[PDB]
Amino acid sequence: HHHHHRSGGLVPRGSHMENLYFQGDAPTVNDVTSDATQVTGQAEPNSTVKLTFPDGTTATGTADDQGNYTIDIPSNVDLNGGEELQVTATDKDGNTSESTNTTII
Repeated sequence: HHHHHRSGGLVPRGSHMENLYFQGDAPTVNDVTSDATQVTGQAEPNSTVKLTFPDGTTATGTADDQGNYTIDIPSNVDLNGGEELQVTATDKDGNTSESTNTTII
C-alpha cells in the first residue's frame, strides 16, 4: 500500500558563556597626608577594599553602603615622605579594581 516515515530526536550539547572580570576604574583616594590618622576616599560600594600601606602593613576593610571607604591608619605604620599608598577595592564576586598606588607623602 505505502511506506512508513518516522522522525528523529537527539540530545542538546552542553556549552558555557565567558566574560571579562572587572571593567570600570580604580578606587579614588583622598589626600591622607601623614598626620591624617585615617585613610578615606571613594571605592566600589560594599566591596572589600584592602588598604595596602607601601610599608607592607595591609589593613583589610570594606567600603560603605555609599561608594566610599574609611579605614583608619593602625599604630605601627607611618605615612612618611616617600610612601606610595596602594588601595584595592574588591567586588563581592572577587573582581578587584586597579591598584591606586599614589605618593600622598
